[PDB]
Amino acid sequence: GAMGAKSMWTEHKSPDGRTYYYNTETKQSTWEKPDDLKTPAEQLLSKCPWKEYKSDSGKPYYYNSQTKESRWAKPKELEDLEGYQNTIVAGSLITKSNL
Repeated sequence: GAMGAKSMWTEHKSPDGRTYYYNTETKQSTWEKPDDLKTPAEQLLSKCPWKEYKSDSGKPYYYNSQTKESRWAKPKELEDLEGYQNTIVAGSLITKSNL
């Protein structure tokens, strides 16, 4: 989503709960989350070494892309990101180029 584009990506779930994404325009299929369907914060999270993913139980776990470490507890580094995620919808960073 981009407040105009319809993304053109669709989410589908196979019998075992595993998900794949389908682009209705180009008919491309991918097993990874498109950047278009990542919120600015999610894109930010994707660029920081900690990322959140959901287990089939619905329980999240946190993976460090740099050190390959995995923990069930929230790292403070991401907490500072979580605080910033609240800030996005209360500031409009897309108009940071405007006074």
